[PDB]
Amino acid sequence: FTVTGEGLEYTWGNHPPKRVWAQESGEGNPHGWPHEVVVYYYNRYPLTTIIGLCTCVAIIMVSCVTSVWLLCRTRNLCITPYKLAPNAQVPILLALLCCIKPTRA
Amino acid sequence: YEHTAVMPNKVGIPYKALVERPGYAPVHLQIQLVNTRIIPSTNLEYITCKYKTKVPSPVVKCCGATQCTSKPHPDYQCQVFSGVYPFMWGGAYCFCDTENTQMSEAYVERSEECSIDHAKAYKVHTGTVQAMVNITYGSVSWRSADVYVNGETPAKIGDAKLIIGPLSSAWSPFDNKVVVYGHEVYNYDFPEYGTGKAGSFGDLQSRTSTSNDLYANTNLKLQRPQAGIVHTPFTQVPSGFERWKKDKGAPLNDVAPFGCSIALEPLRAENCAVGSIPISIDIPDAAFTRISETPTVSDLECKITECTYAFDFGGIATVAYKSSKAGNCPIHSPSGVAVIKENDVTLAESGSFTFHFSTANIHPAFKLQVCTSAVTCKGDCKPPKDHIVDYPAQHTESFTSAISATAWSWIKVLVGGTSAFIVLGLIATAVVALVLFFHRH
Amino acid sequence: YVNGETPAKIGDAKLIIGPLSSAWSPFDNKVVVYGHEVYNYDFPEYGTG
Repeated sequence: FTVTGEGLEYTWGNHPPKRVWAQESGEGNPHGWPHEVVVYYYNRYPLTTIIGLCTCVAIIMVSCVTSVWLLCRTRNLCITPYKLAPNAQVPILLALLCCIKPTRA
Repeated sequence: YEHTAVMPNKVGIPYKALVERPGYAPVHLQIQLVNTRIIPSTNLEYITCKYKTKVPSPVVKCCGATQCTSKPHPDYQCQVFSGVYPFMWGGAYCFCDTENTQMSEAYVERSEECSIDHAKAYKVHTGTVQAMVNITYGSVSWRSADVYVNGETPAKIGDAKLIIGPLSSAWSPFDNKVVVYGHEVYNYDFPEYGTGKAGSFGDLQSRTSTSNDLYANTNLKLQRPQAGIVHTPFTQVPSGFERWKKDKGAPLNDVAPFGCSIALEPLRAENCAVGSIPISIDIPDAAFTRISETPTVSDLECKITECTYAFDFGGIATVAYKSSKAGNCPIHSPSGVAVIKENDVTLAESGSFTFHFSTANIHPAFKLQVCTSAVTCKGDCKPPKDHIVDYPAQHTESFTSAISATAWSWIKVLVGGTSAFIVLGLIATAVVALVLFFHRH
Repeated sequence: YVNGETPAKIGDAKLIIGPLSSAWSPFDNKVVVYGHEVYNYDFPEYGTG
């Protein structure tokens, strides 16, 4: 019989009823490596920590493809006013620091 | 002085509070419940039991005919058999051959056992709730008397005056109609005294255990006595009350939620755990001492020695203090992070004292007040070895009681860094727009 | 009895009077009965006066 922290009672035969409660022992360890943190919370909560693990990689995937849609757009505006006219001297800050494509010619 | 608060609806867990009259020393307060009984109002409709069909002596006309009228009896039956020619001891009973008549009437009534075991049918309505409180305050010992759980009525205990507030939940385990058979209570529906299908529950419906009028349909039907034997036979369906005692499920005192043990003599529902009970207590004015006749402590530093998750008092802490004089003053933690086992301490001039506490957090951040002076306590706790205990939890687990310090560092990294990775992206489009705007002129 | 289940024998007939179409009752939750007249009054509830 699965016993949670709320409790459970059982009567066997003509015996009086007996109640038992479940403590929060667990198996893992929360102060450690990220594989040890997830394992401890998976045993304590096997219904919430599998949703927040999928949610946290959903926001990270969304925020990564939002940023690279804005970092690559910015780098595409570094090149279009300089690659059109190759006679213009490209400044040394835009070659490596502000945008990735270096100097030439 | 009057102190109002809200206590939870748990039986064995005491509620601790520190009343603060201005100009006077604080007084410790402890309210504990013993019973919590919900008593619905019931009215009996009918009882039911096993029947017992009696058969009167038939008349045996030797040659003729005897008809019967209609008698005011439950499930009364008449049928006349013609040409029986019965035999008894000492030769044949009748002479007129092949023209005879037997009466053979039958009649259904309550059994002798119906005064002992009978299922009682009720409809319930919302009624009174009452409890039994345990009260101590200051140096006064424990006092107890049963109160009524309505805001309006006060019940004095000792020299105090307690008004237990109304329950915040109108939940009750009883349905609209209940059946009380013997020891246990069943949630059931009735045939409503008019109907009964002869084999399920209402084949004998009597409004009172000593009532005269009786309803019974048992499909009674008489048969022909055979081979010249003086007897009255009948076939009828078996009892529905005898069938119900075999095919009944689990009673309400094994199905009811919140651990409500069901009692019987007022038909209560004892010791449920749902909602919260507000309180209001009139502490006597003679229990408050003046604040100048009490010790005044200062320079408190608290270090938690050992802590754990456990349901019982698994934490130990020590407090180093310095006081002006020697005396007693109560301790109390106003937060919900921990509860305190002790109620008061005996102080001296610059000593130390220890106390026991219970908590559900990994890192407790509670504070406690001793001698109207507060001090904060922090520490770390360990998982307990025991898997299952046989006592309820003293503390109350919150939403953030499980997150450790290392787990919250990964929350802030996964939130702070990825949100700032869009701020770098958002500040990038506002810079090259400024660069291309400056290229326009 | 005015409910759609309990039958009553009136002579040789059998009448089942159905439920009322309205659950309206004139009494309130608390009433006071003095003499032979009823009143729709509230209660001090035994602790207050």
